[PDB]
Amino acid sequence: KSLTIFSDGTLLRRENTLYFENVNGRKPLAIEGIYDIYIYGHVNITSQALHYIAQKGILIHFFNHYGYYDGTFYPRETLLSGDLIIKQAEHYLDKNKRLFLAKSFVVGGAKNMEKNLKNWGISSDFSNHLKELQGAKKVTEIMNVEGRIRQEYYARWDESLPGEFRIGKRTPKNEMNALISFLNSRLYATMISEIYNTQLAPTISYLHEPSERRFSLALDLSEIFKPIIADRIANRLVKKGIIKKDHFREDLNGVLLTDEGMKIVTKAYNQELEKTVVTRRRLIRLEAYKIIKHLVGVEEYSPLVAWF
Amino acid sequence: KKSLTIFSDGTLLRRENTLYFENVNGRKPLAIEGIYDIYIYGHVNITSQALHYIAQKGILIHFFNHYGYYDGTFYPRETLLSGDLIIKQAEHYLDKNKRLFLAKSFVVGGAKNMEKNLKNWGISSDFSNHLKELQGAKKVTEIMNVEGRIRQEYYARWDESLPGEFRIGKRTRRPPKNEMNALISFLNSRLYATMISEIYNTQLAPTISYLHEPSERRFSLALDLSEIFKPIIADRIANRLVKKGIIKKDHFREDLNGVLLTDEGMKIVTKAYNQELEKTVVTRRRLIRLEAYKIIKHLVGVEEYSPLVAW
Amino acid sequence: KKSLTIFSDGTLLRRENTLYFENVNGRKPLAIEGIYDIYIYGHVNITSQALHYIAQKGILIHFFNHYGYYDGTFYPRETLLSGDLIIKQAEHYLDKNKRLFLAKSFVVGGAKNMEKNLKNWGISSDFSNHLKELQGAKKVTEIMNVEGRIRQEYYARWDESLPGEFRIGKRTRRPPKNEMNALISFLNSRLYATMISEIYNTQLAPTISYLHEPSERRFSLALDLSEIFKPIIADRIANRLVKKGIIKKDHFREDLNGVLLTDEGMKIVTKAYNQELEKTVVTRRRLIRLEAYKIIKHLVGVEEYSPLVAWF
Amino acid sequence: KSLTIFSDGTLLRRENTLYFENVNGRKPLAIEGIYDIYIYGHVNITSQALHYIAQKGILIHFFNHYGYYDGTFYPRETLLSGDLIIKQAEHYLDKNKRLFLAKSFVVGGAKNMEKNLKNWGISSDFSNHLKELQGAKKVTEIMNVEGRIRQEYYARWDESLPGEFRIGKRPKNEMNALISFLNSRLYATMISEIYNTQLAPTISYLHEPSERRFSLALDLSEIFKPIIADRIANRLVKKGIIKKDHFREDLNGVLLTDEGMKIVTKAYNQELEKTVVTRRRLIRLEAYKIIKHLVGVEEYSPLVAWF
Amino acid sequence: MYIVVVYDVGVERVNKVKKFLRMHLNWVQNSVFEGEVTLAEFERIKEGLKKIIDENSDSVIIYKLRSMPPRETLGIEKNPIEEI
Amino acid sequence: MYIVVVYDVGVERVNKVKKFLRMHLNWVQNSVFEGEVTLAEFERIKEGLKKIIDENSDSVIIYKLRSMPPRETLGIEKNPIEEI
Repeated sequence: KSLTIFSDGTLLRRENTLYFENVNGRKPLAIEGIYDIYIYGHVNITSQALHYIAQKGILIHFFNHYGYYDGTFYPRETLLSGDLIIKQAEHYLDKNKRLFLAKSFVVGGAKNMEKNLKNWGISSDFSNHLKELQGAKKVTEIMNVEGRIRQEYYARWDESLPGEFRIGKRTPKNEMNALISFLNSRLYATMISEIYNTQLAPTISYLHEPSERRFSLALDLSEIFKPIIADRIANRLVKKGIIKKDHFREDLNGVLLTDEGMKIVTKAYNQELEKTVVTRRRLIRLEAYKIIKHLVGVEEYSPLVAWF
Repeated sequence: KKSLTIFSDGTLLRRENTLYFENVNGRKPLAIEGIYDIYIYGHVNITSQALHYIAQKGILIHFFNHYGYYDGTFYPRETLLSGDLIIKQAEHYLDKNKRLFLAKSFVVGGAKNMEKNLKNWGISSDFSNHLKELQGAKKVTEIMNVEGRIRQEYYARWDESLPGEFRIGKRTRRPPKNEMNALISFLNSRLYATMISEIYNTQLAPTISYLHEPSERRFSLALDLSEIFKPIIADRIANRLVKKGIIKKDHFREDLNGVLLTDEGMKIVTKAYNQELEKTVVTRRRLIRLEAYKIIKHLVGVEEYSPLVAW
Repeated sequence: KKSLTIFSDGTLLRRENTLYFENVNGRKPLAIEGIYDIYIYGHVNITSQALHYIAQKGILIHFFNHYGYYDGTFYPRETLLSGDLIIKQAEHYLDKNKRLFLAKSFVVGGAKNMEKNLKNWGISSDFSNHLKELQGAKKVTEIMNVEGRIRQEYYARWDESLPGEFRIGKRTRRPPKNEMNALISFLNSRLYATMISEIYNTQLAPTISYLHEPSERRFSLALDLSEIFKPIIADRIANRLVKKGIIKKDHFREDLNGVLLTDEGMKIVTKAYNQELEKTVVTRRRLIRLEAYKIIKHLVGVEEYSPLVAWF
Repeated sequence: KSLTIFSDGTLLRRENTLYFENVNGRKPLAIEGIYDIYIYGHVNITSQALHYIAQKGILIHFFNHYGYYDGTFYPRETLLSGDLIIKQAEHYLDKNKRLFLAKSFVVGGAKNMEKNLKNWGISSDFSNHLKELQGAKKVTEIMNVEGRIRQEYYARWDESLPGEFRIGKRPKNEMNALISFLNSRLYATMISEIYNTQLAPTISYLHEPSERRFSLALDLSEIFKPIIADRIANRLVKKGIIKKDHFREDLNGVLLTDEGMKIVTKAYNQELEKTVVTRRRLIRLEAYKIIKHLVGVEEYSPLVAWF
Repeated sequence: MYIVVVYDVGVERVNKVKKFLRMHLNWVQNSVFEGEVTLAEFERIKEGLKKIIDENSDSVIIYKLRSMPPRETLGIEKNPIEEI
Repeated sequence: MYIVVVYDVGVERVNKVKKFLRMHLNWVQNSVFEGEVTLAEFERIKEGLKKIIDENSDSVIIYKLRSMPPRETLGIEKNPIEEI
């Protein structure tokens, strides 16, 4: 399959064979069966042990300690591989493939919302709402409907949350609305990363119009995973009592978190990202795989439902 | 904003907030802001700090072979991007008629430089009769079958200026077994690199192309555009270097395949390349970018794509 | 071999084998072979290492006052020395003849430039009639008291060509009450410094002089030889500075006692000085050392002593 | 009087007074009675606090940590005085005052050499040569007759020394290096203890004050060479601290090994701290007596080793 | 920030850059200016200088040095910057 | 040691010094030379320059730098040395 290097070493070539210069000792890496390398950590490269990796047509993806994408070394050498980007664009032009994937993303979003609301013992009964998707033709209607669903989700979510942290209309005009608004952004960051870890192009999207200036697939995919990751930690942090008001300050426009709060949220977030049911982070990658297997037509696309 | 080619075997790193290059002997040059592309021609170790930093700064590292042949590219994450243009790139690739226009336009534009290139040198030039064969051809493979002919015949009739030692019988892909085919394919490699760079600077996705089938790791938009700029840069340098006599057999060395340049040949060609890649027209480098913008101008439907001939 | 003048208040130190001047802002310049003389106008701490190195290389530190006036001198150990020249230079001072012809020379060399200076400036020039009042005089006390009157006529024959504002009623050396007496006494002090520097680089003992009574503690040879070079360098600079209009009342300030220069004025005068000190004649600094060699050519008996008073 | 600072501190002026900041403290220095300050240590000076010293006309003589003259700070005013170097050259010119102080140096040396020999149990009878100096007219005779004196010293010194180290004739032999080395290092120490005064070291009497070298230490060496150089070069040969193993032959002559030079210096430096009012000071006191003679207060008496 | 600006501008255009760079940096020799700038007036120099000169004809080099560099002068010293 | 040699030598003399500096150092723009020298070759340059050039007319400046300085050039770059 592929390999992932967590330890911070140095990739090295010693007399015509690859090795790993981990602080404490050198190890050889047998790569004959490997066609892709994923590197996150502090790993020094050398142009000697890049010609060797490239001559065999292997691709190395560089990352931070955390998901942040740095770059990828595309060798001149390449295997058949086809284009997924064209397939992505082959979709969204045939408006009868777009609508499906779009409707799917939303149905997954609202189903995850339901399965989250169920874990907390609230009504949630959305089935008589999703229906509006399967008949709705154009995207703007699926969107306006997903808006209706979203304000319905929040409307029946705030019944389980303290008055201090009520989530009212859309938005940072509130305390709780700021917290979630922050985690959505940090999830967006993580999203661009776990997406870039494949060869899928992030700027061609379905439920959100791929338009000027930003990664529009993370927007689409977020619809499924905010309620799994973003919403839940916000819930826990509130009901467990780890954040009250000492963490929140109010700017001229809205509210936001203190330098102390962002670290607390970041901790709980990074802690919820490494939680096992497997790694909650990888599920982001698996859903992207499920898409890759749909774009080429192996298996139809399924959204992710939260059995946990 | 210039680029870099570091021949000496050192180590790239980032002690304080800047990049620094330690050669084996010892020193630490290189202010970053002001460089655009790094080309690694030597055995240079890179550190994850300067490798993450280069990615954070939007600079890419082009690696090259022992012999000067393009080995690969380090592509950082996409700073300035648009999917509303990429979707059009794919619509133009998918729709064969509109792909046919642009794919053909590249050969229409580049082979046109070649005639006007050889024309500037005082020789016979008749390529016009071949263009008809292209304009009639519908399939991609035939448009290639032509450029595989045009490319090899241009060489044949270019040779009646230069001395024997520098003769080009045929193109000889890696490895070439003659002289003067290293200088051209090596000079070409850097043009490929410079192309992959000046393409990044736009919103175009480099992996959707018309006259070349793209693959995951392949840059086929650079290859497509290269067809235009080889006769503008590669040929003209490879000419103006061979004529005035700045490179001789002392600079060429042989292996089993007879392809290689000495570090002085690589450095002088690199110098002359960097020197002539920007003289004035108010830049020759930007033309790489503007010619890419012209695609943007056609891909929306503002103005049809018109290739570049010569100022 | 340049010269250094540090107006910024910093710290001299060594750092293995080089000199470094760390201003009270962070950084460090200053080559070691670049100088034979340093001029301190600021508040600068010196380290025992850089002072022993300055001594090791034979560099002098010619410290100055708050106003720019000559304060002191750090005279390091003498690399080039000779006793037989010092002996002779003592024979010429001791023997009361063989000296007047040197004292006389210093003056008739000195105030002979003045006439050449007034000539270059287009002013009435007649000192050829004063030369007799000393030509025969016995003791130096006469030649000096005469050089005073001559000095007072060279001035007061010069203020006529200068703007009213810049005028020398008297010299008043320290403190100056009017303008043009600071700029002069200052350029005089700077030349005094340069003089002691170019004297060191010779074999002459700097403390035994002729027209001026010597002292074991003060260089009287710079004073004797300055009689020649004060009107050549200081006056000419202060003139081409006052005329071209490079210094005004915006620069000169009035303290509670006398007048002064501002750091903007002092830096310009020092600049103008070193800018005009290395000029084309060979360098004009060399002429100072060259004239110092002329004395040796008289002491040892090669050729009789003659001044350079020309413009060439 | 004058002041001497061995400690390594920092001289400064905080608010209109001289202050000496050493390790852990600040001590004012009362300068109202001082005409000269001597820095023997590592002392950083400030141009502000040096203008205070300069304003008072005090001299600062700088030294290395141990024994080497660096420079001197001459202020502009320099409270009035006469001139010593004039007197130094005046006595050279007047043939009498030169013939005197020439006779003195040598007869001062030869009596020290005599007391050197007697302390070792040798027959002296050297005074019989001194009469050749009594009446001697030219300097060449005072200096060439002194050769007999020195060679008779060595010839009669060789009777107490081992064969290995022989001064047979006069840097080329076992002993000729060992001794000449201390002569050179003594020259160094001498030209320093001279510089601490106002004496110009390059005006000399017994040796021609020819251009290019310190000739006063050259002359004065005649008196102290038997007191400092010879004396340790003897007990080092005797006590057995130097053998043939320390010496390293060259292509031309003999030399010391890097090991031996440190042994010689360590013993030399020990002599100077080995007070008889200190042994090194005698150089400066003998240097002063000349000053007290050059101005005509008291006649010059050469130094005779009582010890 | 200490820079030394060396340049080659043609005639009838030189006097304007000579007059421009004189009110910002010091002058050492013909067509050589150096001095201490902050990283705001440097931008002003390279910016204002760009509009005074004509590209595709002339050339301007700006070395960015960390501090005043040591130097050895020959011929006549047009100006002694080597003294603080 | 890395130096950048700038000079002002006027006319009918410069061509022999310009051909001189091309054999040792690099060429960047008109009347600007830089390159890597050893403690022996720096002397050779200043010596040759001293004897080829006439003082009291001309001017030559030689900056003594520790390593290759970063630079920002305008106008046409007749030779780029940044590419090493």
